Amino acid sequence: MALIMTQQNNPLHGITLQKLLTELVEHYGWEELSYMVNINCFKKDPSIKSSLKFLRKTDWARERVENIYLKLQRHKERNQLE
Repeated sequence: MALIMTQQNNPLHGITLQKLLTELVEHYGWEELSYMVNINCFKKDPSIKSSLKFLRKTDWARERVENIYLKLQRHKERNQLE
């Protein structure tokens, strides 16, 4: 969708883990994720659905993934005032 959402509304004001990790694979990739999170998962059978389930069981890894998305946010276009 080239049509960008030019609205003052925030359609990303509450992103879930599933969507979050997917965007990390889209904007970074499995390599960066596997390097920042010291585990053999993103470098083992690169699968979104599998990685999600792994983050559910290995909770601390999930918390790392969220922090990785925050790394993206502090480099991404910061929404200005109202």
